[PDB]
Amino acid sequence: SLPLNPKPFLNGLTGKPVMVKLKWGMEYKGYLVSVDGYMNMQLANTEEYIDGALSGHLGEVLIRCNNVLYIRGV
Amino acid sequence: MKLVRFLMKLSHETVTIELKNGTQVHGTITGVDVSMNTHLKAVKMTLKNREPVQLETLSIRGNNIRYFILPDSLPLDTLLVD
Amino acid sequence: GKSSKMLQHIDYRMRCILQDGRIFIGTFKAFDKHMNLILCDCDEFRKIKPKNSKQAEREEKRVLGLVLLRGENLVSMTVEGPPPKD
Amino acid sequence: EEEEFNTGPLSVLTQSVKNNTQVLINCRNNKKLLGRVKAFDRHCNMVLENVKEMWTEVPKSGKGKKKSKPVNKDRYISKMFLRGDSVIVVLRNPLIA
Amino acid sequence: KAHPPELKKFMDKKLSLKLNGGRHVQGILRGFDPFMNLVIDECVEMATSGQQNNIGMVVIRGNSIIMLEALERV
Amino acid sequence: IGVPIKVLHEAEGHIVTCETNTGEVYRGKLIEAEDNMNCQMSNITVTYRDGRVAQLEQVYIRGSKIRFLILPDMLKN
Amino acid sequence: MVQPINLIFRYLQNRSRIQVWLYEQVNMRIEGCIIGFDEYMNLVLDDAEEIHSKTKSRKQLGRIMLKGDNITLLQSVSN
Repeated sequence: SLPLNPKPFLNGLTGKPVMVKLKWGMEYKGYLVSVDGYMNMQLANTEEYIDGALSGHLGEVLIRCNNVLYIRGV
Repeated sequence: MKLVRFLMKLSHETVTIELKNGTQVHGTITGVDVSMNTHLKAVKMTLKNREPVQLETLSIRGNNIRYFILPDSLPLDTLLVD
Repeated sequence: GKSSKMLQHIDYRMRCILQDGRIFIGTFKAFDKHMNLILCDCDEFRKIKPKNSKQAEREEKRVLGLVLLRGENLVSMTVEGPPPKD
Repeated sequence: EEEEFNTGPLSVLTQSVKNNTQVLINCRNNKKLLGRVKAFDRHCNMVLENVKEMWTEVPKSGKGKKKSKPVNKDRYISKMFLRGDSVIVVLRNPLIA
Repeated sequence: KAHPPELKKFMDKKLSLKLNGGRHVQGILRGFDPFMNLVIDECVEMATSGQQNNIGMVVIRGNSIIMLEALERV
Repeated sequence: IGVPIKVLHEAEGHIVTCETNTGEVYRGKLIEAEDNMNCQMSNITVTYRDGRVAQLEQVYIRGSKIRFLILPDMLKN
Repeated sequence: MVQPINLIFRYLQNRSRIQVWLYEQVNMRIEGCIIGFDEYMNLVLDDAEEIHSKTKSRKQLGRIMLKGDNITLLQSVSN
């Protein structure tokens, strides 16, 4: 109902389990540790998923704004 | 925090550079800019699926630069200070 | 500080290889901060750069005149020789 | 500039250069470099030393009928500098220690 | 600095636009923005099979804008 | 101001060609040469990468998809 | 003179289901009701669903954040 921008959705989604998918077809699912202003983010306890199937958990991972395509709640 | 000043201060040193297109080029860098543009002279460049060729002048822009490997004996700890 | 690396190859015939794979050999008479080059007497060849070719030295060579190479598709450049008097 | 770089995602890389820990940087070229970055920048450009670069390749029609198998390749570098444009992701975890 | 695109002569005229990925649309330009974001009123996207689907007025970004062709007299 | 943008603005009024990143080469009178590489021509002949050529009464290509441009070299000398 | 940012703000305030096409990827697009947008083209879509035209499949993800660089064109939808 209320107007939720992308910066407020990224600030409210920090600390919770979400999934950030990139343009290359892969995605990182995990807890959002911190976010940046240039679309960059750092997650803790993240796992990689390619084609809807999990491959392995890497822990903390940093995704840039150019490589990250979208981010949703999980 | 500014790597352009560290890249421009490495002139006269021999290093290799592998761009995003898969081609490699090893030679002595003569000029480094703030935008990562590297100009060298008398460098040997070998592309992907091609033979090596020597160039007396080669200027690669910073937008096409993928990775650069300098020498292991270079003072990277002393050159990082501004 | 000096910026003479772009002015040293200015007015001379250079052969630059773009990101698309073509080789444009022409007199580099114009430059810019975005790497946009101006080639007077520029010839574009996409087959191979002729460097002592026994079978052929010019394959798929097209003359353009005043060519304007965009800096967004620039990959590398090479010097061929000095420019003419005219 | 320093507080946003230390508290944001770059602080996850800040433990890699400040603590001398190992991290894996993957790019769009299908290569992964494992090692510690000695210096970093705001544009994601990094410079490290003693990094192990590993990737995968194929024969590329070596038999003559488009038949090839995947093969892993690895190499070491005593010093290297990777730009921030070609960098895709960087993961910091307990791998170098 | 920060000048917009030349859309004053093509504004309110039925023309075709080429979007990235081989996309083709046709509509009336109801206005433009400084970041290349234009408004296409009565847009009809022509698919690769030959059929055209009318989607109405939409917003086209300037990043994937290939080229515009005026279908009327300017 | 760049030398290439000044050459593109000075190239208006004559016939020139512009090839995009997808191989589409549009040749015609340079009606509008913006500073952002936006090239607007009138009655331009556009030839795609497949070889088919067509004529447009008014075409306008943005500067983000500009590959190269060939104008007359008589004005440079 | 109807600008694209004003039309995007009106579509976000109306709460209608809009479909966004991917930039350089036309085989799959997104669809949903955007609640708000940002200055860098990033929007917050509520009930987002990725629709692939090649396979005819729809995968819903919920509240998603779409970046302005990945979306090339955005149109309106009835559903």
